[PDB]
Amino acid sequence: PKLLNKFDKTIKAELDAAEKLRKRGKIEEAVNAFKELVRKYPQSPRARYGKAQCEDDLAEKRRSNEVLRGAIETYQEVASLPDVPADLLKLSLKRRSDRQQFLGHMRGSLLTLQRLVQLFPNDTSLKNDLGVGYLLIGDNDNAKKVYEEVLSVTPNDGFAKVHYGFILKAQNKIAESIPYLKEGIESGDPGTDDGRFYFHLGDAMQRVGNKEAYKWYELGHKRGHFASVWQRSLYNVNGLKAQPWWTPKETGYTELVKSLERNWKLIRDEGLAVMDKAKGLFLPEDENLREKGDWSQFTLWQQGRRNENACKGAPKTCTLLEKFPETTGCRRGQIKYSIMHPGTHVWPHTGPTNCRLRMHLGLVIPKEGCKIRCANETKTWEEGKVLIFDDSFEHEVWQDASSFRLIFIVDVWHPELTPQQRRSLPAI
Amino acid sequence: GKCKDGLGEYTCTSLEGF
Ligand SMILES: O=C(O)CCC(=O)C(=O)O
Ligand SMILES: [Fe+3]
Repeated sequence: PKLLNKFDKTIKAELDAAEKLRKRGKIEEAVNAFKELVRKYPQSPRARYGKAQCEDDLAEKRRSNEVLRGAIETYQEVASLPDVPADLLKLSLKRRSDRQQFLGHMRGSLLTLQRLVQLFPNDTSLKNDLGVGYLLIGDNDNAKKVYEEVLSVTPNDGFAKVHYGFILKAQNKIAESIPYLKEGIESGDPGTDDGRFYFHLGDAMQRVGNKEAYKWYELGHKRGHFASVWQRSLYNVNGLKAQPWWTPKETGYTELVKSLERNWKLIRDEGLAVMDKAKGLFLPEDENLREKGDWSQFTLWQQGRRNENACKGAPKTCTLLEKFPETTGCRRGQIKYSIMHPGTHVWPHTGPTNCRLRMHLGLVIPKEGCKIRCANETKTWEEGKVLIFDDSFEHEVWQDASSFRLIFIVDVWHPELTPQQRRSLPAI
Repeated sequence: GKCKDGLGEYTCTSLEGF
């Protein structure tokens, strides 16, 4: 990596002295040393890069977003200096975009990545990075065009294949996504050994009836992406008791279960009132989990946050549930009514995290036709009775009754999570 | 988009620095 232009070669002794302070962990002295070099040599690209790297390390030491914001600006200043070597220009702007994403400045990172691609039009890795920038902001349409451009010049780029396959799957192009996800994973290219691609390749195969799906789940488990073949969540705390079905006593949330079962009719009645008089509060399931049928959910809490307008629609239920912070404070779960109508098949799927357990309270259960499988075990609901399962295990639902089926879904923190963990885990 | 019931988003958590 050639990082020194002609001028920087003449001051290499001063640059090496400053960088040695950084390598020895004397970040404050290194910051000041590079600051002096920037003052004395304001056009040195290596002095400016050294200043940004020191600010970067200082932000890590101090855990400071603001210090990192200063480094992000200094990385940009490197790019505007005269005679900047190409390797240094790429390194500086790449780190700038990386740190912008870390801070959540997704629009800023996208502008930096666009600049990089314009400066280095033949660097396909930079285009791949640009596609990731679009994916992080939710712009799957532009991400898809980026990876199409990469695959047109390098058809066997494994990184581009898995991301193109990921986008196809997210768009419900199930059959189309399989060879991209499969060949991309099989390429072994850097960035393809990722649980997200194992997850969706196996799921795409399950949807088309490809029995090879569980061979890929087993491989993802062997490579450390899944806790097991059945439990395939990707946002996990390791060591939590892993079990498809739970009894109330096993969870320890027996007071919550008793309150739900004793008061189930008021929960039902408010749910039916919303069905009859405010049915627009039930929103269709929107995560492509249905093969067919009608399935809607009316959410009272999400990410540990109460929906005030939703609780105006079920005020007694929200008043009841507020007494239980083990569910209202579950920032990795929800509290929601779930209605499902005959002719519905929910694809086998898993939730995103092993940090929650999922309770189902039966409210209106037809006498026949409704059942739920979790792992290798299938059960049914009962009106006024709670079922508890770990939805980080693969689960699947059928509704073949002759009338609607209404349940109440209550997520709780996994009981083995300490209060310190329940407070620090990012919301999902 | 949020990962409420599934794992369909590219990332399910938000990025907010340290
Ligand atoms: O039966 C239902 O309404 C939803 C089943 C499901 O996939 C879940 O509760 O996670
Ligand atoms: Fe589910």
